[PDB]
Amino acid sequence: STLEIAGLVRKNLVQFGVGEKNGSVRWVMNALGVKDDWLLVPSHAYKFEKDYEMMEFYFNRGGTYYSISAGNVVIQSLDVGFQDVVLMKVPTIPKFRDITQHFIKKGDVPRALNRLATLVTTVNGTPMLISEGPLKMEEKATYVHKKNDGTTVDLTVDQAWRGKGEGLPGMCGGALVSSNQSIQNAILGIHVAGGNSILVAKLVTQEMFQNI
Ligand SMILES: *C[C@H](NC(=O)OCc1ccccc1)C(=O)O
Repeated sequence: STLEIAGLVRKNLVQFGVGEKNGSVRWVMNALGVKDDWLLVPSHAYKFEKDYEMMEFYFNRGGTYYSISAGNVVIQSLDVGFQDVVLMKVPTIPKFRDITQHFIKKGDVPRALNRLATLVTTVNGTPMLISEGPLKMEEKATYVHKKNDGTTVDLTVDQAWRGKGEGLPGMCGGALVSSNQSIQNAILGIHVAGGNSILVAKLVTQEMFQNI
């Protein structure tokens, strides 16, 4: 069911924060553990701020904290070009339950179209189920990202789900879950943008995990 997939997502969601060494942590959004010490996280969380690699990355797992130098996480792309969401290996994180097999297969994408979905996310750790209207797939999705100084950048990704719904700051990094039980309520991807009553999630397929 949607709810049982949501439970698996919830257990693997951690809070992602960034701070200077010896500084205060800025909690930015969610990251989703997928397998071993690998997580999915929107790279827009960190990559557009100055000297990201000199920062400390923080992972809050239910009130237990795991920090690491940004230079010591291994970032892997989902595909060629910029997709925002990346795979990130964090050596200090406890091993995650492998949920990769709950992600949609590339070939099954059409089966999630025109059907409801649920964004399974948190706002700073408080779990939320956010209803999304019948889904469409945008071959190229463009959305705004607001940086720390209030200025904005326009990001474009390949293959992003679009659904009617209401998002709030911090929900990025949550997982979109299909209402379609015939594909076992597959995880469709990762929430990257919200606004104007539209929710955008980068498609993440099972096949993408082959990239390590
Ligand atoms: C949610 C996970 N499920 C999973 O990996 O299913 C794989 C499967 C299930 C049934 C038949 C073939 C393959 C889990 O934690 O098990």
